[PDB]
Amino acid sequence: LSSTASALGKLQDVVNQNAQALNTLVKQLSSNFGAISSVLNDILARLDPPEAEVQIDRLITGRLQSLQTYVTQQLIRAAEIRASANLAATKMSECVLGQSKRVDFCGKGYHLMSFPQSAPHGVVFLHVTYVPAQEKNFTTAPAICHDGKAHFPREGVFVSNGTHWFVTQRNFYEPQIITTHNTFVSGNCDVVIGIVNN
Amino acid sequence: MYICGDSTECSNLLLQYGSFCTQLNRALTGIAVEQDKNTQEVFAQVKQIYKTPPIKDFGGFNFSQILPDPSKPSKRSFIEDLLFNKVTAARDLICAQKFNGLTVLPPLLTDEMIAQYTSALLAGTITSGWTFGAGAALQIPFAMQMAYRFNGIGVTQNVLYENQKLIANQFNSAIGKIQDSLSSTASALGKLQDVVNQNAQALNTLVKQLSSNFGAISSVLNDILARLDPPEAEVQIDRLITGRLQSLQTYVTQQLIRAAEIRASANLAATKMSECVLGQ
Amino acid sequence: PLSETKCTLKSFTVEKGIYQTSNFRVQPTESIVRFPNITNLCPFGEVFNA
Amino acid sequence: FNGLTGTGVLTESNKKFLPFQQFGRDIDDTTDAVRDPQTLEILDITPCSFGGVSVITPGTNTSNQVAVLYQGVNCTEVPNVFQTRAGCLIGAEHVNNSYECDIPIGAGICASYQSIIAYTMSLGAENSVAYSNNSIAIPINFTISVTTEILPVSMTKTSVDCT
Amino acid sequence: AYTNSFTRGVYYPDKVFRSSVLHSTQDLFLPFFSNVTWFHNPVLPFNDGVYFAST
Amino acid sequence: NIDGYFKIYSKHTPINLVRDLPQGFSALEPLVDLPIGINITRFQTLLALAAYYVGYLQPRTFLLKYNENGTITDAVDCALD
Ligand SMILES: *[C@@H]1O[C@H](CO)[C@@H](O[C@@H]2O[C@H](CO)[C@@H](O)[C@H](O)[C@H]2NC(C)=O)[C@H](O)[C@H]1NC(C)=O
Ligand SMILES: *[C@@H]1O[C@H](CO)[C@@H](O[C@@H]2O[C@H](CO)[C@@H](O)[C@H](O)[C@H]2NC(C)=O)[C@H](O)[C@H]1NC(C)=O
Ligand SMILES: *[C@@H]1O[C@H](CO)[C@@H](O[C@@H]2O[C@H](CO)[C@@H](O)[C@H](O)[C@H]2NC(C)=O)[C@H](O)[C@H]1NC(C)=O
Ligand SMILES: *[C@@H]1O[C@H](CO)[C@@H](O[C@@H]2O[C@H](CO)[C@@H](O)[C@H](O)[C@H]2NC(C)=O)[C@H](O)[C@H]1NC(C)=O
Ligand SMILES: *[C@@H]1O[C@H](CO)[C@@H](O[C@@H]2O[C@H](CO)[C@@H](O)[C@H](O)[C@H]2NC(C)=O)[C@H](O)[C@H]1NC(C)=O
Ligand SMILES: *[C@@H]1O[C@H](CO)[C@@H](O[C@@H]2O[C@H](CO)[C@@H](O)[C@H](O)[C@H]2NC(C)=O)[C@H](O)[C@H]1NC(C)=O
Ligand SMILES: *[C@@H]1O[C@H](CO)[C@@H](O[C@@H]2O[C@H](CO)[C@@H](O)[C@H](O)[C@H]2NC(C)=O)[C@H](O)[C@H]1NC(C)=O
Ligand SMILES: *[C@@H]1O[C@H](CO)[C@@H](O[C@@H]2O[C@H](CO)[C@@H](O)[C@H](O)[C@H]2NC(C)=O)[C@H](O)[C@H]1NC(C)=O
Ligand SMILES: *[C@@H]1O[C@H](CO)[C@@H](O[C@@H]2O[C@H](CO)[C@@H](O)[C@H](O)[C@H]2NC(C)=O)[C@H](O)[C@H]1NC(C)=O
Ligand SMILES: *[C@@H]1O[C@H](CO)[C@@H](O[C@@H]2O[C@H](CO)[C@@H](O)[C@H](O)[C@H]2NC(C)=O)[C@H](O)[C@H]1NC(C)=O
Ligand SMILES: *[C@@H]1O[C@H](CO)[C@@H](O)[C@H](O)[C@H]1NC(C)=O
Ligand SMILES: *[C@@H]1O[C@H](CO)[C@@H](O)[C@H](O)[C@H]1NC(C)=O
Ligand SMILES: *[C@@H]1O[C@H](CO)[C@@H](O)[C@H](O)[C@H]1NC(C)=O
Ligand SMILES: *[C@@H]1O[C@H](CO)[C@@H](O)[C@H](O)[C@H]1NC(C)=O
Repeated sequence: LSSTASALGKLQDVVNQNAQALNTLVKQLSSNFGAISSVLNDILARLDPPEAEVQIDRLITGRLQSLQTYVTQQLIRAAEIRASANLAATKMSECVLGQSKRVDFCGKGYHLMSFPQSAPHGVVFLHVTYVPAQEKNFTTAPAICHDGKAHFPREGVFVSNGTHWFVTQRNFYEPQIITTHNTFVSGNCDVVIGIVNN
Repeated sequence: MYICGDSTECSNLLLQYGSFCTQLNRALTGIAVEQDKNTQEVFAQVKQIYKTPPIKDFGGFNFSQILPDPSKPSKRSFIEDLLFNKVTAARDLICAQKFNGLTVLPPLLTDEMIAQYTSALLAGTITSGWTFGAGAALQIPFAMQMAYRFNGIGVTQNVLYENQKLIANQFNSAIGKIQDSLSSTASALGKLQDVVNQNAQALNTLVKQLSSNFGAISSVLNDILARLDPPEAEVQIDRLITGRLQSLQTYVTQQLIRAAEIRASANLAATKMSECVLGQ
Repeated sequence: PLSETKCTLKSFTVEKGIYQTSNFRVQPTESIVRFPNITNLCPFGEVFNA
Repeated sequence: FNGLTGTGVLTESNKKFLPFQQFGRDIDDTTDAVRDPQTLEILDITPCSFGGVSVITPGTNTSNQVAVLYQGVNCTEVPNVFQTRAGCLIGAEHVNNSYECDIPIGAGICASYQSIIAYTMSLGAENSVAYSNNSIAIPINFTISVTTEILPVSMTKTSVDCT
Repeated sequence: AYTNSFTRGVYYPDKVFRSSVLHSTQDLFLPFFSNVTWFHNPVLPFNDGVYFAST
Repeated sequence: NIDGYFKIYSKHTPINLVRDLPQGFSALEPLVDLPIGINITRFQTLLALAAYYVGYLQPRTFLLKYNENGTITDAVDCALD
């Protein structure tokens, strides 16, 4: 965060858009929209009331047009930031105060706790996520049958290291001896495709 | 050019009207960049472009209806072709222009890139399951992915393996039924058809507006300049400039509103992809 | 073109990106007026030559 | 032509006007064809090539040289050159390699510094996971990673006195 | 006498050419399915424009 | 009549009916225009040796259909129903 440039590009974009809109609004104040001059004091010092009323009228209509354009665009942008703030509130409640099961809502990988940090006109989250690595691949079987009855794992998967068969949880390789304590039975092994003996 | 083309007199007369011609271009450019961001956000979620194995032992399941077709030049996945044919240009030679300064920019990602992205997502989902959406893509027999997805909703694994033969048939028949339903139903793709129709309608109303009079003596810049004297022309031309510019303001505001709702739709689509495609 | 980009941005430093600039037109090289054929000339002859 | 005044490039076309019709019209009500009143041959009108100009720059802090893109137009009629579905590129060298999109040109082309190269952007590194109806991959180790995402929640509260 | 004009009285309002396009206009016309006088002579009125046909 | 211009349109068609105007579509292509600049309020027919018809026009909006060759064969009388 310290080194990378434009790391906070979104907050910068918000500020830049707002400042640019204001700068345009003030700049439009210099344009005369066809009037004699773009300074009301100049018109009033130069022209009599009834004639000045024409120049003043044209200048007023131009400035009013520019101002209402500015406010309309500002409302559009405010709705966009309203949606962003709703998303930020939802992420705060779901990922800071809880643990989001919905995938990739808070950072890549399986989601552990998250931490909020303040920014000038926004919030910065730090999502702590669990990411696996060092993937070893094995052979698997949907079930194994023994004494003529098919066994399935209560939780985890069957894997063989080439010669011996083990039960392991899906997200982390912890082989265990297949027992009737971590498996459950359902019927005989003819309907199950790919069953193995053990 | 839209407000008044090839007219130096009107160009000058508009010059002293302010910096409007910058705000409109700025807003439209923002909208275009946002469209690029929308497509990237929805589709570009995979880091590595996976590809399906040549052999198709998916436990009896049959994804040929949704997997990319090798024989097709476009490599689109059969159903994708049905979608592209149903919906109503620079198609052959670059001609996306009109007589009045309106031009259409091409998207950053061509349809081939979108198709490759969706093919990568399909291959990842079929081979690796939901793992590729979290870390390294871990392959697993698809029958076993469906076993674990059954366990997710709350039915033991055995309910699948015993019914695997029947479940595969139900899956394949349902996919074929979707193909037929999309072919037959007329208003199926109305949501995309309506956005394309709305954009075309907006552009046409914008262009047809040029022929409007707005209270001037004529609707053509050169005509007015020809038939009247410089000052009377100026006062007449001014009326055309104001009307044209107001129409352009209305068009830009409508585009901003429509782009806001399309961005909401794209965010919802990205959430659906991330949650239901890359997970359960 | 870089100087023109600086002018349109109104900055002496430009960050990495793509920026737009005023458009161009293939200018017309000549005019072409194509009224129809001249026909049925007024009979000025008799008044000037009778 | 008669009173019809405009600017565009002309060409004889296949359209078949009726004997009484003088000029054609488009669906959007723009002039689209004209009949020559001398030889009565049917002409077709196309607007003179126009388009926006864009400047592709790597940033002054990097190098004071750039590449220019002429949107839409054909390089043959622009008063290193590389034609693209987005427009005509000049000053950028087209390379057959592919890379992460640095800045977007359009229609799948991107440009980046190296001397400004233009390339077809790469969607990502390809790999095929060794799928089989018999084998599964399990991770024997894990890494803890911290990701940061920034969201705006508000913006400056400005009030403008209309009067 | 009288007779009904079903779908006649349509005429090209201008010298323009349009292909495959559906156009709209405001102009003087004979309304569809309108009554038309059968004649074998007298001096008719002329409102602003009239329609004529003959066998 | 149009503010000084006198316009005449026409068409031909052979028919089988003998009672009155047949159905079907007929679009009148124009003949040359006359810039007379004089009013009209009456008219009458010259005859020789009986089977003719007369209608009166009315301001009205329409929808006209052009085909690929620029000919008109369809219409909607916009206040008929
Ligand atoms: C995952 O399984 C694949 C497929 O067996 C392994 O890659 C193979 O490794 C053997 C080594 O004897 C080679 O002969 C094959 O050519 C490889 N095939 C492919 C498609 O790569 C891979 O090694 C396994 N994963 C790990 C981490 O070793
Ligand atoms: C698969 O795992 C089994 C069980 O650990 C391995 O067999 C054992 O290996 C250890 C270490 O060599 C010995 O001390 C044991 O006596 C072996 N037998 C048993 C019953 O534990 C087997 O070698 C592994 N196979 C592969 C290919 O790694
Ligand atoms: C995985 O697929 C392979 C190949 O389709 C299966 O191997 C076949 O198994 C049948 C069982 O009756 C044998 O008759 C064939 O000779 C085998 N073919 C080969 C090439 O070995 C395998 O059984 C499948 N395994 C699972 C668990 O579905
Ligand atoms: C796994 O065990 C089954 C069940 O024993 C074997 O299938 C048959 O079992 C019967 C009764 O035990 C035997 O009479 C047969 O000889 C077995 N084989 C066949 C082909 O019928 C099966 O062979 C064993 N091995 C495997 C790989 O499944
Ligand atoms: C997967 O399904 C498709 C159709 O949904 C099968 O393709 C059909 O195969 C039959 C038999 O060869 C042909 O008569 C049809 O013409 C094919 N249809 C199409 C649209 O190509 C395909 O064979 C199935 N694959 C498997 C492995 O069952
Ligand atoms: C730019 O123009 C050239 C020709 O001026 C296009 O190339 C082809 O040129 C031949 C000979 O003039 C034509 O018969 C072909 O029709 C042209 N191609 C096409 C697709 O029409 C070239 O294609 C143009 N640039 C682009 C991007 O289309
Ligand atoms: C009126 O008569 C004069 C003189 O006879 C005509 O002018 C000559 O016309 C002939 C034939 O076109 C030319 O060769 C001569 O060069 C003309 N001479 C001059 C002095 O004009 C004229 O054309 C006749 N008609 C009118 C309307 O003036
Ligand atoms: C307008 O005048 C030109 C020139 O006299 C006519 O062009 C000639 O037309 C005839 C056919 O009628 C051709 O045989 C000649 O070769 C043409 N010559 C030239 C120089 O164009 C043209 O037809 C006239 N058109 C009208 C509507 O009057
Ligand atoms: C799991 O990954 C961690 C992180 O790479 C491994 O920890 C490293 O182990 C090596 C060798 O002992 C040390 O030199 C490093 O300093 C360790 N890194 C850290 C951050 O402590 C760990 O050994 C891996 N475990 C397995 C079983 O592969
Ligand atoms: C429109 O006009 C074209 C020609 O201008 C007509 O096309 C002809 O159609 C006939 C009958 O099918 C063919 O024998 C001819 O070869 C076609 N070409 C020409 C040049 O005659 C067409 O029939 C007309 N009508 C429509 C509705 O297109
Ligand atoms: C300019 O580039 C140098 C070298 O990468 C970098 O250290 C410096 O921060 C950059 N300055 C700006 C203003 O980007
Ligand atoms: C790119 O490939 C084309 C052939 O498709 C070849 O003509 C050209 O020289 C190559 N250029 C580079 C830089 O690889
Ligand atoms: C006009 O025609 C309609 C339809 O045949 C008929 O009902 C009506 O009496 C007619 N009226 C006149 C005045 O011709
Ligand atoms: C038509 O009659 C009006 C009076 O009703 C008259 O003012 C006008 O000049 C006449 N116009 C023509 C063309 O006869």
